[PDB]
Amino acid sequence: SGWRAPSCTKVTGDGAVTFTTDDGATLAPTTGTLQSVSYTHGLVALDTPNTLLATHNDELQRSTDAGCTWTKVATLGSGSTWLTAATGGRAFAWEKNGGYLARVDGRTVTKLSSPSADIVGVGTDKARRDHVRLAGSDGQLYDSTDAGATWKPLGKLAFGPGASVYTVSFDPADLDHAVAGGMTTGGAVTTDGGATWTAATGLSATAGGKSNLFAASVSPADRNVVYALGIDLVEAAPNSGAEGRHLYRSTDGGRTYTRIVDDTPDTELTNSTLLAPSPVDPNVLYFEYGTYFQAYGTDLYRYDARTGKVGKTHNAHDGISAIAFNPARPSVMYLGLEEVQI
Amino acid sequence: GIGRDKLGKIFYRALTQYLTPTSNFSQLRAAAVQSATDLYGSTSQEVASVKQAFDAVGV
Repeated sequence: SGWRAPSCTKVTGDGAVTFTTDDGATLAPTTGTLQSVSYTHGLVALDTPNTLLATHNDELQRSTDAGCTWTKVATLGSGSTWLTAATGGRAFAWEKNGGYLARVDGRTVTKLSSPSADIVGVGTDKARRDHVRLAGSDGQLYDSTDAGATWKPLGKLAFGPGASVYTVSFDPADLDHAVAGGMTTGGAVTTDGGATWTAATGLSATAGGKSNLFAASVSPADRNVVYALGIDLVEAAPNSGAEGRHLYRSTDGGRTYTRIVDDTPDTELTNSTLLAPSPVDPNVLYFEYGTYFQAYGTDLYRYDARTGKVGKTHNAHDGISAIAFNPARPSVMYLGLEEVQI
Repeated sequence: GIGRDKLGKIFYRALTQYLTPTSNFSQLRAAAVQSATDLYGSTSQEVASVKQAFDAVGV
């Protein structure tokens, strides 16, 4: 049998992962209660039917009934890891801006030796389950053909030497398509695996203005659609009174961006706002804002490019640290949660 | 060569405009130097003093 919607109303798990069928208006109860301090940065649905992986702090967790039950698989070397799925029951765990890198083959954890001590992105080739790619914070891509066993540098630096690169986001349909984001250097895009990079425009409303690109996510449903989080540093000039933060959308694969969301009390943005594009609708982006502060809780936002408006739901958790979608019923969203109050 | 008011401006700008929860020391230095450059100019004493303060700890 293939992927199915969860066959439960309550989740057997420690509380780090739940699901919603209504865009976050209601969250499935969990048997366990999430404890401070907890982050769930890693959460992916695998191609293996009804199988997901999550990292709750340094606990690697697995579900094989589409999220109804979560069980501990192993303890990872890092307590802060993100997950990238690969074809054939495989995933890579990695610490963002850290050095830890490991492979998950089913239930087997293999520590890898990263070619970078400051990892800012990982991508997998869906047509070749051994072809994995990694980016370092200087903007160097590294390529591997042996499931991460060994590595070699690939292409040129996204922004040239001396850059501080926040992220490299790989197109899930094509490892050779990547978007990089840097400090004052804005965005870049490659369609050839890092051999040539083109500087993006549109992150600043001023021609040639500097910008930051903190995070980007290529739509799993359209290689031409890229969502991004960044700052217009001209708008955020000293003494301006504006932090210049926006969400952006590209329809040419990362060459040019347009502002789609502004940082306001109605749509609150930070330099680490989670981006979760819909895997089936290139018009739709989910994002979050949450804080422990004053017990505000968490907003789960939904942007729709058809109209350009943002809706939201609210829950009481300190934050949503990761999002994945059920491939058989993508209206079912898996949420990895944070609890951080002292 | 940096007083309390200028220190607050430089590091508040670095945090809010340039840093993330996973930023490491290398990126803090880049952010602090760029923030002081934004506020006071690349040839300023403020930038020189920020650079030297991070230079002191080998970064």
